[PDB]
Amino acid sequence: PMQTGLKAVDALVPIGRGQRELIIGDRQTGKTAVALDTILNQKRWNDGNDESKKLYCVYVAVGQKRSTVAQLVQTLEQNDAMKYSIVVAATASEAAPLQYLAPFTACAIAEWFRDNGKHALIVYDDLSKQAVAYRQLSLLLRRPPGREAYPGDVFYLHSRLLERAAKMSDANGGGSLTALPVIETQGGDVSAYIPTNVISITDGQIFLEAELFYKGIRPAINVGLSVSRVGSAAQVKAMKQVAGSLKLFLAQYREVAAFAQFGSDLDASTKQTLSRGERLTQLLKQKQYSPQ
Amino acid sequence: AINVGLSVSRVGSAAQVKAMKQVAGSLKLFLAQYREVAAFAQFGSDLDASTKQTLSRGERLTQLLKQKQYSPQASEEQVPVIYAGVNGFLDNIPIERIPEFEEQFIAYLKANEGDILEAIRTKGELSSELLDKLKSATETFVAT
Amino acid sequence: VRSSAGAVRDAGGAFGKREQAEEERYFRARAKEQLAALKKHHE
Amino acid sequence: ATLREIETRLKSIKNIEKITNTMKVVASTRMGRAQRAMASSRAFREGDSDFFATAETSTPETAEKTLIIAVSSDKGLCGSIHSQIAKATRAKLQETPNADVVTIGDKIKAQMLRTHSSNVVLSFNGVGKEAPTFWEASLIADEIRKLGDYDKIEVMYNKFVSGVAFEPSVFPSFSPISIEESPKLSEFELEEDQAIPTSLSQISLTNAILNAMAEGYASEISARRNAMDNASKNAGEMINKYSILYNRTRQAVITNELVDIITGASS
Amino acid sequence: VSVVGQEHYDVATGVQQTLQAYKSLQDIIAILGMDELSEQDKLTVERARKIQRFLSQPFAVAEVFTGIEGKLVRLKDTIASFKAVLEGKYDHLPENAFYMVGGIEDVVAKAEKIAA
Amino acid sequence: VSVVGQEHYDVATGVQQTLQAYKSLQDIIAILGMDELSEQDKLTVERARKIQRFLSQPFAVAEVFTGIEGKLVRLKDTIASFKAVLEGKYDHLPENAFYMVGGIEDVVAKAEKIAA
Amino acid sequence: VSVVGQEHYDVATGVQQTLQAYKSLQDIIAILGMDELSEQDKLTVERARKIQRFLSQPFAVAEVFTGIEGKLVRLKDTIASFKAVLEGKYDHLPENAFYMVGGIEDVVAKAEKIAA
Amino acid sequence: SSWQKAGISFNKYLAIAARTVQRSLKNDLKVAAEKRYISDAKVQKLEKVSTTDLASN
Amino acid sequence: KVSLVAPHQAIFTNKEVSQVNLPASSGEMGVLANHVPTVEELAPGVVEVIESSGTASKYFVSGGFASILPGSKLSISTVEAHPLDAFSSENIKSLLAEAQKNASSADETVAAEAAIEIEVLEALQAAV
Ligand SMILES: Nc1ncnc2c1ncn2[C@@H]1O[C@H](COP(=O)(O)OP(=O)(O)OP(=O)(O)O)[C@@H](O)[C@H]1O
Ligand SMILES: [Mg+2]
Repeated sequence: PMQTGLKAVDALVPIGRGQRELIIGDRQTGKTAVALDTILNQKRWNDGNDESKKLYCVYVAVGQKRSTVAQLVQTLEQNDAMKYSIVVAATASEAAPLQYLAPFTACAIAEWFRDNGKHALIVYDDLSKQAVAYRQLSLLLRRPPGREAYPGDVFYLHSRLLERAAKMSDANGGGSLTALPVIETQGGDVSAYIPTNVISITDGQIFLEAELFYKGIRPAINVGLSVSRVGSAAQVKAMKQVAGSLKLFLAQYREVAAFAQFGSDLDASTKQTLSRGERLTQLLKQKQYSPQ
Repeated sequence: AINVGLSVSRVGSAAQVKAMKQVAGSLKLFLAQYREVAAFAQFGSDLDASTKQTLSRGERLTQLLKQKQYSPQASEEQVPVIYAGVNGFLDNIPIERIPEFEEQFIAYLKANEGDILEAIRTKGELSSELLDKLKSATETFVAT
Repeated sequence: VRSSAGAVRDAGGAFGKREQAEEERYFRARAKEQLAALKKHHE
Repeated sequence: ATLREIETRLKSIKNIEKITNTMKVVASTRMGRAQRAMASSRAFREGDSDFFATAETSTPETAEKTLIIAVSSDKGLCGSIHSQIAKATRAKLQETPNADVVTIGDKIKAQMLRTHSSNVVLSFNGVGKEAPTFWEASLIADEIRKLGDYDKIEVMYNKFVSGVAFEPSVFPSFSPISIEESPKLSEFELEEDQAIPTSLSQISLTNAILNAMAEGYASEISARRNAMDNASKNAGEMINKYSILYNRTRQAVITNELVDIITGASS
Repeated sequence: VSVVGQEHYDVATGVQQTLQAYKSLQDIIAILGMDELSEQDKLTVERARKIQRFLSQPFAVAEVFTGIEGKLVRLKDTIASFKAVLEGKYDHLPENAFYMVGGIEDVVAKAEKIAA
Repeated sequence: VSVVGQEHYDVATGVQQTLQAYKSLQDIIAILGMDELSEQDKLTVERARKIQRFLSQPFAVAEVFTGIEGKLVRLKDTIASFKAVLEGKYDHLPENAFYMVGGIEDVVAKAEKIAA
Repeated sequence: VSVVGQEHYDVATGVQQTLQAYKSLQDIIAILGMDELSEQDKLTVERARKIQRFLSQPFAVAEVFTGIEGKLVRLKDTIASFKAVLEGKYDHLPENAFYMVGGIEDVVAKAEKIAA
Repeated sequence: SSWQKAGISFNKYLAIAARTVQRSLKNDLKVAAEKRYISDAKVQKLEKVSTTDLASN
Repeated sequence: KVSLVAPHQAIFTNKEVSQVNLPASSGEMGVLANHVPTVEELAPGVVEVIESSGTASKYFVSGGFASILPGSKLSISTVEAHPLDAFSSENIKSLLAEAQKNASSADETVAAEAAIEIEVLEALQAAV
């Protein structure tokens, strides 16, 4: 089980070691906030002596500016989280060959820990910036384009780098590697060109809407749109007992949430689902850099 | 068909004359208030006694500003028509008689009080003496 | 399919113009009662 | 008819379908509680008002025109609720247009002012929100501006004949001079010294107003459920037609954008 | 909350939650009306309209298009005026007193002059 | 108004204004229904439906596809028939009496035969 | 009817008509109850609930998830069991006797062993 | 009984007697009973379409 | 054969009764099998209806009009009709004490309404 620290991520879409969890979302809606909280929550296992419980982070900043890479490295060093975390600096001020090869160079360095007996966790931030760098070098090399001004190997470029982060068996060493690619969408459309290719190749995707972030949900994680392909097989047995009953109550309260404006016409079964559904959604909201 | 809510000028009031800007200083604000009150009549509301004056003055101001083809007006004839529609002097007239009231007001100001029409075109503004003479002539001309 | 946070006023059609006219008519009637009660309490 | 115009129209139509479906489910729960109040008012009209049927109480000649009372609501979105009540009162006012009208709602007073504005003598607002009780019917009967000085007093309302449709019925109310001039009025042991003729006539006006308001509220709530279901079903057909146009526009936008980049790179 | 303080962080989160909730309630009033709103929904609609007009101040360079003079509010005056309107201290004032005004001092002077 | 006259210019502007008001309000007519309108919007919707079917005259070349005879209305008869229906002189007639007809003479003869 | 025969075409058309009428009437049963229907609507609603669970038989590879044995119904056994339930031969059986079963012989053994 | 000494009719006398007997009975058995004795209706007499002072209670 | 229909529910409804004694305005009269047509006003008393044997149900009526028809029918229309076991002795003393202190203490209809409430509360408390 991959401990992320969030109450709404460890109970709903629980990610495991060896899977690929996508971090879809719009602009400023909880994209890089979910990847930074999961890497900082591994201080309880990396500071001990158990090598199988630790997970070395691998933040690959691609497409970001120079000020964004310096602010993220300074926050992890103050909380004792930069001693076992690889940082792949790849700003947009360099060439197109350096930004396009940032996903392949960060996956090769993190694969040494999974092949020996340790665990790794790669965070390709972002997946939308890596697709623009590969199409720029192919358009200048006299090549034919395709859909959305992309080359023919658009779907094969992202599926080859995401399939290498898998969980090995006991005969190979017992290691695993996690891939956290953040898909920066346009205006909430999850069925675009680069958004549909990354969601179909990964085994789960965490959606982040801009409307739930301004209401009070910290962070904005839609339970009706985000799901995990592993299920409850990659989670703890203690947390699986409470997550079974909360999944049925959260799904029934979302479909009957339209009756909250008319509280004077509620019945016996309608008043119990509205009171229990509101307390379960507010208890899972945590602050920034405060994992449990 | 000039949409007041879509068409705008970047120069503002600096590219206009001082005579038309004094009598029609609230012309840009009256178009936005009359558009929101006109849609309330198709919903069934018949109350709002304080909003009856603004809803009646907005319909007469839009029909008076609509000119025909090849019929341009000067600054002296447009300053007298905009002052009677913004001060509430045209609220007591009918909606169908808005076309006949523009030709009758310009003809009476050229043969009787011709000194008020020549002062708005030469000086291009209106002081304290020009504002009192224009308000008294517009009120007496409404009763035939 | 989703993301319908304020899609009525963002369209600008028949439903968008009716929502702005209904809110402006209700705020204009309440402002007349609040201005009349504030002037009588000061004297 | 571009990509941005199709997305705003499809998202706005989806929000109207969810509000129409939630209003229809809320109307079904309110119809169950309103059925007990409508069924209780029918027992009072046949038990407490049974003395008028056994005594044969009827009116005769007109005395200073008459008096009409249109019982309705103040809100809309109920289908043909305000149109059926105004059409029934306008047909009966052709033979006697000098009678007064007492509107008990904002919906009935708006339609009656466009045809007979001089006949409106009483306007009551705020009665269509909550359910009707005995306190609302007794206060409107005592302040009807001399209600006992008329020969005929009708109460125009909407009677729910079924659980889907309704019809606009009418109920007459006798005055104090018509209750004592009945045929079999002397068969009951009534005290002539105390108030018996004026008391039985004034109590019948508040009892008939409570039964008309309870039957009119159940008919308006039942008609609102049919209008909410028709609006939700019509929104689904419009969303299905807009989805077919948005799917064809999305495929045409990808082909038009790819043809522009392929034409400039080959020249 | 670590750069602007704990007091400035609560005012920014409360103003964003009231403005986002008004968009969902405005869609139901265009089909059902104002009868579906209760006591809490009626007060939130009036507080969202006055908070949107209070943040719009007249600029100094746009004096030829607005007509009024330019007003400049400080950082301490803007946080104190937004926290008092969200608690219930300016609920009796109208929506026109906060439109094209400055801080909390200009909103009280515009309400008394419009009622005379 | 300088080529067709003042009488033909007023009838063209009045007929186009009634059809533009009913087309913009079709989103509430097809969703909520025709009962959600007011008193002024109800009379304009009924006159716009009869004015749209009165302008569709059966041609002489399309007699085998429609079954009716060919109607050739003049310029003076078409302006007098449109002005009388917009003033309230033909509001009691049905909407099917003006569909596939000529001028004002064919609309009165079709309404009397359908009611017998 | 020209590929599966006249016997298989009649059983497929009868089961599809009963399932389509029960799905469209689900919106009216939740707002008007289950006892506010006619005589023909009450008998068709009781037979549609048992026919939806009779077609869902337990597979041989899914025995570790449901606990029931794997049933492999043939083409002749599935057409004979669906025709007897639509004619009224299994109207007195319960709705839970057809769930997780396959064939006409499995419905008679599960109904007699549920009560006694 | 006392209907001749007071200015109320038989309609107002029946509502005053039923409301007083309900409040004097069991206090715990007042479920769905206080709404029938309290109303927020208004009455306003019109003239000619103007009206006078709208009354409450 | 009674027709005790109130403004909330139906008590007798169908004709399936024998004797019924209801407190009227003149006296405590009781209807038998087929009473004469004596439609009189009902006072705030106890309206007990004997069901054949000793299966009577004491219903404390709030006052109405006990109308009797000539075809063996008794229509007892009242505003409120509750049983004697649906009232408490502790809560009834609070309303009777407040009506006595408010009587003859003001003007308008405040003093006149307190005298009628004190007489109806004293008659119901003595029949326990
Ligand atoms: N759960 C949360 N609670 C409070 N604030 C949050 C939360 N999640 C994110 N934020 C705020 O959002 C800001 C941006 O977060 P993040 O870096 O995850 O997105 P981003 O990378 O800036 O998005 P973009 O790339 O579109 O600009 C941060 O400054 C942070 O304060
Ligand atoms: Mg980021």
